[PDB]
Amino acid sequence: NVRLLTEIAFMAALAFIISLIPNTVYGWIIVEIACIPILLLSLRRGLTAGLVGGLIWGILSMITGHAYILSLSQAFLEYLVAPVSLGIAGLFRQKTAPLKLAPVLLGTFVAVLLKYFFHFIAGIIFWSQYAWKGWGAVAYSLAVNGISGILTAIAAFVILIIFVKKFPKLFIHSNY
Ligand SMILES: CCCCCCCCCO[C@@H]1O[C@H](CO)[C@@H](O)[C@H](O)[C@H]1O
Ligand SMILES: CCCCCCCCCO[C@@H]1O[C@H](CO)[C@@H](O)[C@H](O)[C@H]1O
Ligand SMILES: CCCCCCCCCO[C@@H]1O[C@H](CO)[C@@H](O)[C@H](O)[C@H]1O
Ligand SMILES: Cc1ncc(Cc2cccc(CO)c2)c(N)n1
Repeated sequence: NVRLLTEIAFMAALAFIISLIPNTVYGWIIVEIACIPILLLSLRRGLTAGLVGGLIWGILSMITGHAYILSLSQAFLEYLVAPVSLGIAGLFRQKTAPLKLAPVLLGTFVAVLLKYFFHFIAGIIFWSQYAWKGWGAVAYSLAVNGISGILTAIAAFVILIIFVKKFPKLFIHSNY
């Protein structure tokens, strides 16, 4: 389907275009608002669409050199697997009105948690040389990635709650 392919490409391109915005709170702590179009894609079109949009967004980050890349496996883990994992929100898609808020927040929560889980593992393995003085690798990664995860969920929550209320039909795909 052609409408699908193009929804996917548009939301992935929109994620990258959003990932161009300064979002650093402090050091490597970030508010990852660029996740939002992918989560929106996932919730509206289901898992597969989401994984694919996540995959596309990730490649875009890399090929334009906006990804932080220390190595093949690290970039694999953080710019393929991690953005793809947002598609997990697709398991929470609603196909029939009226749209409930609960599966939107439950899906959003779980998908960001999953992405940041992958960043947390990456922090431990590839990013510890950056840990603040006195901090082991695990504590530092939980701090950076736990906090960033939460702020991201928070922003994702604010924006999708607004969307649920003002434009609920964004989340329900129908023909016609
Ligand atoms: C090809 C392997 C890596 C490159 C990926 C393609 C880069 C362009 C993103 O995809 C394309 O986006 C265009 C703009 O939105 C659309 O014209 C088209 O519908 C869509 O398919
Ligand atoms: C919840 C998101 C808001 C975070 C914005 C903070 C940016 C970096 C941390 O700031 C610091 O905070 C310290 C403790 O308050 C101050 O003593 C210090 O002067 C200030 O540099
Ligand atoms: C860390 C990986 C997490 C994977 C867990 C995902 C399983 C949840 C799927 O259940 C779903 O509940 C939704 C609302 O609760 C409904 O919209 C949907 O129809 C139903 O299928
Ligand atoms: C400790 C630590 N520092 C930096 C990174 C790279 C990275 C890339 C994308 C998103 C995030 C979210 O914090 C982080 C990491 N995974 N762990």
